Amino acid sequence: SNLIEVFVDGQSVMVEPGTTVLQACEKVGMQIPRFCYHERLSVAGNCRMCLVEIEKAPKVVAACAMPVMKGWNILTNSEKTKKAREGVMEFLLANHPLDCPICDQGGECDLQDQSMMFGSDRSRFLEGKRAVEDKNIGPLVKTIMTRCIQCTRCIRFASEIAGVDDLGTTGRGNDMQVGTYIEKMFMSELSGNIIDICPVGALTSKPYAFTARPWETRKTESIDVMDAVGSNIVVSTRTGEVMRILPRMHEDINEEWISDKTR
Amino acid sequence: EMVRKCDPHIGLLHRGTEKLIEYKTYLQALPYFDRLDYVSMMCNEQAYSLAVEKLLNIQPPPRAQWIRVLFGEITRLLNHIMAVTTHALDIGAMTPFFWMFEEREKMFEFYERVSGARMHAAYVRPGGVHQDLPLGLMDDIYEFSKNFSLRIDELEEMLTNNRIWRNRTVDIGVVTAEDALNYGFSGVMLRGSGIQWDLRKTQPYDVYDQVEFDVPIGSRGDCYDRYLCRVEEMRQSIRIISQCLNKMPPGEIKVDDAKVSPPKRAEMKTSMESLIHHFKLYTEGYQVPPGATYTAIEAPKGEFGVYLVSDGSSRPYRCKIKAPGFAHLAGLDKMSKGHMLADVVAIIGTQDIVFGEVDR
Amino acid sequence: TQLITVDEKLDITTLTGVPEEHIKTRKARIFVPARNNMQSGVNNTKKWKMEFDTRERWENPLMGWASTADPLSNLVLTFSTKEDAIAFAEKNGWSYDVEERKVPKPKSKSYGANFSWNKRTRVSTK
Amino acid sequence: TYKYVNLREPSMDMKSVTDRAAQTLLWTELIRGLGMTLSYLFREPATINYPFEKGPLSPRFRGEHALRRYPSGEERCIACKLCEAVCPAQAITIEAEPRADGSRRTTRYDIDMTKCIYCGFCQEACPVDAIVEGPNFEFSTETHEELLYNKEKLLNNGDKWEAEIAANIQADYLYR
Amino acid sequence: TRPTVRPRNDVAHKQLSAFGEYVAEILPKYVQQVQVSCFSELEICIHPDGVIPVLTFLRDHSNAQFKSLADLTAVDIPTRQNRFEIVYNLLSLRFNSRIRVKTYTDELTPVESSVSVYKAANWYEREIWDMFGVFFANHPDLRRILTDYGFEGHPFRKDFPLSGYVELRYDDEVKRVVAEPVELAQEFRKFDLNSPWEAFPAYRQPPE
Amino acid sequence: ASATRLIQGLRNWASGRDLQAKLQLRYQEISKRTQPPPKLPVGPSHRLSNNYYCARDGRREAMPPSIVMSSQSEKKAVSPAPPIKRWELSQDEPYL
Amino acid sequence: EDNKQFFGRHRWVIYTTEMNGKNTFWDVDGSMVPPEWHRWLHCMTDDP
Amino acid sequence: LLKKTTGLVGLAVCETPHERLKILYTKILDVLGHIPKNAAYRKYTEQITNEKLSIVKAEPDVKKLEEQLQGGQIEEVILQAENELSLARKMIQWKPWEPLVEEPPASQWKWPI
Amino acid sequence: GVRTSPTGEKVTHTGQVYDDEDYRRVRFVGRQKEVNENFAIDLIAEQPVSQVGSRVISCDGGGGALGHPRVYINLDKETKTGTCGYCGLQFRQQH
Amino acid sequence: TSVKPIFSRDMNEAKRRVRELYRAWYREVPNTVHLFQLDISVKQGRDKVREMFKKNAHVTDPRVVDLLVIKGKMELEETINVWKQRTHVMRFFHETEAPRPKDFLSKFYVGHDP
Ligand code: SF4
Ligand code: SF4
Ligand code: SF4
Ligand code: SF4
Ligand code: FES
Ligand SMILES: [K+]
Ligand SMILES: [Zn+2]
Repeated sequence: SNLIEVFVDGQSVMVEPGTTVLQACEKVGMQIPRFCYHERLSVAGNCRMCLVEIEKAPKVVAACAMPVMKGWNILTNSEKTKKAREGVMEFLLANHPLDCPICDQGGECDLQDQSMMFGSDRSRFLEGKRAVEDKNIGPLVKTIMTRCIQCTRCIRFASEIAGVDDLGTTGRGNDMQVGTYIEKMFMSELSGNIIDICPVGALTSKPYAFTARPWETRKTESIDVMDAVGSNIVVSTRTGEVMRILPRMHEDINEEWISDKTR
Repeated sequence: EMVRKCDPHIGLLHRGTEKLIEYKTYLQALPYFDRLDYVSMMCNEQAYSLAVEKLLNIQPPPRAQWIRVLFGEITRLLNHIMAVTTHALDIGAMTPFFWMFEEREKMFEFYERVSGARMHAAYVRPGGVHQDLPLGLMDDIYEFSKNFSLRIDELEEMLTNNRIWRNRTVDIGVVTAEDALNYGFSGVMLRGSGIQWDLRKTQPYDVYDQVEFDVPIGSRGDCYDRYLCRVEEMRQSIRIISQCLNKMPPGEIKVDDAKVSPPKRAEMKTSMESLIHHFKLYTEGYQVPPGATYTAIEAPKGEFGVYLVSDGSSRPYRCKIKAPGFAHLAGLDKMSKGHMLADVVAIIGTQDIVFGEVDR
Repeated sequence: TQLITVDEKLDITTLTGVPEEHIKTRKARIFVPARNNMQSGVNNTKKWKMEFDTRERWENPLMGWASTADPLSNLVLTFSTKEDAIAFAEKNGWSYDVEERKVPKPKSKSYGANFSWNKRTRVSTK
Repeated sequence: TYKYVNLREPSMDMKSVTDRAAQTLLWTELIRGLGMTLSYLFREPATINYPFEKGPLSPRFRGEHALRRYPSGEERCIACKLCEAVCPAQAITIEAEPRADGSRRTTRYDIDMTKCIYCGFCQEACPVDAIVEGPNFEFSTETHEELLYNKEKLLNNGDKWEAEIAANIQADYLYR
Repeated sequence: TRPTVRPRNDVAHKQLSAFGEYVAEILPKYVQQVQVSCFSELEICIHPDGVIPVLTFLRDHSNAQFKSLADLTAVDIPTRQNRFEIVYNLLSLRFNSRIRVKTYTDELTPVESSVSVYKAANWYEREIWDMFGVFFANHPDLRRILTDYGFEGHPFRKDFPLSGYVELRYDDEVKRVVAEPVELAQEFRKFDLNSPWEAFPAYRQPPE
Repeated sequence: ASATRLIQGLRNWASGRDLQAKLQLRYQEISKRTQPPPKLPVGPSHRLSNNYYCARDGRREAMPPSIVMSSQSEKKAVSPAPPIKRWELSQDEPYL
Repeated sequence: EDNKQFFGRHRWVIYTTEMNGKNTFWDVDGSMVPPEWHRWLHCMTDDP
Repeated sequence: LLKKTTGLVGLAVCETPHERLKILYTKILDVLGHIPKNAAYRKYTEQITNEKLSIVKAEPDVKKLEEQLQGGQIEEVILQAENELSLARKMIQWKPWEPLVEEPPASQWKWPI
Repeated sequence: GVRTSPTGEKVTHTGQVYDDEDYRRVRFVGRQKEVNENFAIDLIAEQPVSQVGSRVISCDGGGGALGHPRVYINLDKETKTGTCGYCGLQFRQQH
Repeated sequence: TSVKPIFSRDMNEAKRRVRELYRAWYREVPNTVHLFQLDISVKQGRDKVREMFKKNAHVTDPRVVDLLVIKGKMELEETINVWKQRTHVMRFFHETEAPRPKDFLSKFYVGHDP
């Protein structure tokens, strides 16, 4: 075979050429923190959360984008990997709004959870945060853009899976806004799935909005009947009442998406 | 008149506490410990807190440790007032009950000033204590301690040299040292037998290696030397309270790890990291690294221990609670042989038995 | 000798104290739980779980609370492998069904594929 | 570092033996105990005149629950369900929806006061000081379901006790 | 790592490691594992045929003298075929030390009672009968200690539900407290709290 | 405190103690019920520099237990610790 | 007030004989105290 | 000097502690000679028992013998000698120097699961 | 801002009122249905819109640490005010 | 498949122990009816004993029936020594419990349970 040997924390693993650092760490059972990487979207590399130390190399690499070279020792838990994660989590939480009680992502937030797991416990940002104009992209997806961390899973999903090309980033620098630039209504057949992949509560479900909260929901694994695809879903209920419908991953059917009628 | 066999049937207050701990988080399971030895609330809080802090590999700040030792000895005064005065009340001496429950009312006022509840404070937490001392509390603890020795002296006037009290205690419930060690006795039940053992001295916790006190040791293994050991432990608790009021350090009262102890409400409303940590510590809770500890304190009834098993989640996988009264009431059958029926209530009094911790 | 040979199927259903209604009319589901698609973390997809079929929840006439009569409605069990869950359900007389573990298949990722000379996989923006 | 309670040998000279015999025959310690009981007879008792005199409480006191408001009449509760997540006895039942002005508000805020352990984890989990555990402890009922508070009862407890609750929070918020 | 981190006790770790080697080589017939935790607690994981010989050793040997039985504990772990983990916490007052002796059983294999070694165990393993269903051979009076008298089921087993299967009420027809199947007016609300992110990389298990 | 000196003298004679020096009822010696507002200090981790969480992470320094022995010469017999030092009798009040 | 009385006797209320339509001449009640006097009477503050 | 009490309830004072300890230590060694030589219990118990017996034979005093045997009172040193004797008599019957009777199952001591 | 159903029952600020044929009105027979007559939706509408001269405003609810967490509201829309998600106060850029 | 026994090496010793436990319960039923002053007959109590013994009559494992005999001896000791009250004896007679629907059609009429 053409498998190259790399090392994750000293453990040998045989990987295909072209495999990234993140996938090599996944093959030894370690999940690198990420915000913009998504395994069904194109590699962006613009949140810098996956920065990891390769040893004998004085610069961290973006594990979601960097291919492994033969003989690398990926240090997923070293001192400068943790310092990189804390610095990037500090910059993500600098201008992020204190909305966790009134945000629907609370409890099932990637930003909350891997701030608890990989960032620090306190703030140094002594300034005033930014605030972003909200957008009206339709009756399904509520949009609160102050919570946006600009990971561009919006744009990659709408471009590559939904095939729409109507989301994007306007502006430049810290005023860079994810949006449509116009009053445009993002109504695709797969338009609600951006609620899934948005790691923050910038894009939430407008019908699910404010009604429940993820830890109190019971997760019943079930099947879509809205068409003959047979999409695997999670009906999340709460005290004998159906709260919402999430997808299940099935690699051969619905990869991890569902349609808007299903959702 | 003699007692041949004593079979204590228990479980009348079995509540399934430590199964209810398995479906709750660590902060959520803390107020079950107020309700086990329900005269020794903050001590059981301390034993659970030390167990969780040992499994979390963190330590409380020094002022939190001095507050825990101060309120542990206030709590020890509470429990030995309860012990001695109900042990005298069941025998017939009903008057120092009322004389000492006013002092016990004032120590419940201390609990309520520091936490908001008179008994179940939920005040000693994993990471420190919940809230700092309000201003003027240490002055009133000093005003209590300055007068409490006279209360012990008039209790000891009413009971110690009383020949009716000595007839009901001196040759009653004699426990040898080897049988006390084999029956799992702890605390005063060992110390009346002459065993020199005290977990505040031998296996010390928060700042008990920095306070100076004495351990009262019995000679005859009976109800009367255990009475004298509890009276002298009230004396030494007053001594430790004086040393805690003089050596109270400045500083913070929670550990300054905001992934374990919740942040301040002023910075929860200002900082993003603090709001996230407040959110996750009050909804999920902190994850405890996997492992099993047996953390024991010298509670006022004896060795109070928690065998806490964590699986890496925010909820205890297992929390076994060792109470002193469980092994004490198991040894009741040996301690009551060769005695009378009216001696059985005195032996149930000299074993300080609260059935909340006995039954869980 | 001090060891006996019991060639029978392991069955503890007479010893568990579970009433018959909650042994023979229950369907245990043995499954690895799906990843919550609100999140990219996978640490909840590492163990096998056993749950039961959800029974009736109705409205409390006084408060509108969720009244139940199912004792097993919260019983979720954790198992290291699939065979431990199967053996625990067979030992307890529970009729079970097993869903196999769905792993994500290994994707082919390339950052340079975002900028191909002649393939459709160019990103229109980045 | 230890001391011996009760390891005294009594003196066997005729003076001490006659002292112990005068104690045995003349009941000297029994008169000592009667003297101490007589000494409390002439003390002022510690008895307060309830209900006209009240036990001293602190501003931290954890009594009856109340949902609070802002100084505009808007209720502080923004339906985040942190109080029912932290609630050790699961006494808090919350249902929410966006109301007519789109605000995140509850449609159900129930507290079973007979499950409640009065530990105040809800008022310290609350990010906006909405639920508090106020100063009322005299709210005994004649019926069990009178201790099953809904959102209307809790908002009325807030409107009832707010003048006192705000001052207690004003006293204790710098310790929190 | 000074103020907020627990100080590590290396001396006790080395001493308990030396004594764990000591016990493992004096008793190789029953000792399966020996481990010392990071907070310096020694665990001797033994075979269940050596409950009496190991506990008699630690109680009576002149280098051990673990004269006190602090606590006796079972743990239900249903993923193991020997699901019950019997835990003996022991205290040596002479050497001021604590040891943990751990063994295992399933629902049907009896564990030998340790009342001949420690009389303190007389109620503890009795409770392990009541709460877990572990039978203890040659116990003097083995019966239930905490549950109600007609109680079916061993409650601290993890397949036992939180509320039970029955609930009591007074019935005025029969003039008697009766037991009925449990119906909750409010169901216990199960919270799925566990984060999907790895918290402790030092405890990462090797994947399949 | 309002007892007449005749009753106060009878009371001190009957108890045998000067009871007025140590009264069990509280008077103006106690703290005010209204206190000035505190300014509580912050802990050691309230710093703007050299305050990385990885350098003070207590939960992530906990390790799995070191397996000393597993079943997969003239060395000294050891004990779990040194023998306990004999306790010393109190210089304060030994009752001896 | 009477600050010569001991702590607990030093503040008290003489209840009204009629509150909210109910005769309270004999039926006095601890919950009759309004909240602004409930801090003072329960000694949560020095200030009426 | 004839110590009046041991301080422990039910542990009676020994009139001749040196001779009782010599009898108990030689009896422990006589019982311990019936254990195989490679057994670690025999090697370790012979080592500590010969150390204690040489300390007893080297010191005529009772107080100094207590402070250098370092096991508390001399009567509980006698009690520990009786406990070691009873233990070694049981260790002959148990034969715990044998190999391990049974390996555990493969994930029996794996925590967490 | 309480109204009344044709059954004579006060509609709560949620909007809850029992139907006429609902038996659960019998719990209020001889007793009362406790409603709160200070509707927060009617009281937050009574507040004046704060005219500020900035583009991003911060709200904490007033009182400093006695309010809600401090959020930042953008005021770029001149069509609509910027409402605080916690306290419901609303803000308008004065230009 | 070599397991450690509890009391019985095989099923015949186990049936001996089941039989002696049934003899002890059969002797105990009139005393239990008398001193707990029950409202049942001695024949009805012996019917309940026979019903509870026949409930477990399908077990083929010696260790499981050893634990069943042990638990029956424990219940018998709780009955002879008067540790149970009247209520614990009468819990075998599910009297205040209404009879459940048994066929398909009445279970269809009342709800959703199979
Ligand atoms: S997106 Fe996440 S971190 Fe941001 S406010 Fe919502 S829950 Fe909090
Ligand atoms: S709205 Fe969400 S998915 Fe879109 S770029 Fe922002 S953070 Fe990413
Ligand atoms: S005080 Fe405690 S038990 Fe009561 S509602 Fe609040 S969190 Fe729940
Ligand atoms: S009372 Fe507070 S914690 Fe509870 S849901 Fe409302 S805002 Fe959240
Ligand atoms: S995940 Fe690699 S940079 Fe965003
Ligand atoms: K989202
Ligand atoms: Zn606001």
